[PDB]
Amino acid sequence: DNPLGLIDPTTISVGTMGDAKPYAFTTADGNFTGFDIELFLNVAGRLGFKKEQVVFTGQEFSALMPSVANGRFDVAAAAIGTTAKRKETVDFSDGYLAGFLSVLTSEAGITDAAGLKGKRLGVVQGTLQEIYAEKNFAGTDLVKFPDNNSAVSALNNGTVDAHFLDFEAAKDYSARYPALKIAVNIPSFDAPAGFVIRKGNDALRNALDKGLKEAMQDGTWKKLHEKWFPGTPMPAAYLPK
Ligand SMILES: NC(=O)CC[C@H](NC[C@@]1(O)OC[C@@H](O)[C@@H](O)[C@@H]1O)C(=O)O
Repeated sequence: DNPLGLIDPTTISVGTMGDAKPYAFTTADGNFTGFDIELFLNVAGRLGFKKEQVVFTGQEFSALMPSVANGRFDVAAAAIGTTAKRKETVDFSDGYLAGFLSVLTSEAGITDAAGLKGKRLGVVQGTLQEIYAEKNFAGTDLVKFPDNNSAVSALNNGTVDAHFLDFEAAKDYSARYPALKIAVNIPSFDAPAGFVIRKGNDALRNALDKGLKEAMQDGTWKKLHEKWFPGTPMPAAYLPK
């Protein structure tokens, strides 16, 4: 009666974020939107779940995987990079996005990674950016923030020199706050975004993988990517055939 092993067989409960625009964010009415959200919804329709049967709940990034592991949500979707470390806690669907980690700075700020020595760099707790910075930015003071909004506020108030976040979100903040610019782009192609599910929920993982493959094959993935990330390169792996 519950082949997908959901908390409630009538609905899919998804954990996401309100401040990861354009991957996942809320409209002014509060409804979730963004690339990951519209992609998940299109995948869910293929699983037999209409938009009205999918509930989105925003949390701080660090709460998402533990919330899935503890059975608070059926899935998490928020540009969650697939890593061996994370696979110890949750299971992942096939990948659906591979891009860059970006250092966002002010108008007269840092111009390269070496320029980060002796600087204050914002990072969101639990992100791949925090891991990358601790491994490759020795000598940079890392300032932990619960979300991007608080970190960008600190950057704008001059209390951090830069913020480390996902490329598309850095690009969006650079448009909202025109003085801000992307100083450094770090590849993160080895940690493609995947939907996160409870370890062992093979039925749901298999179903999301099938829907993702179908969405990529019929050009839905491409359409959503062109809508939400205009100008960003799309790899053949996620495009038709
Ligand atoms: N919502 C967030 O804050 C996510 C931050 C960060 N995302 C990295 C990533 O998955 O973002 C989408 C793609 O660019 C991936 O290559 C990348 O590893 C992470 O997973 O930790």
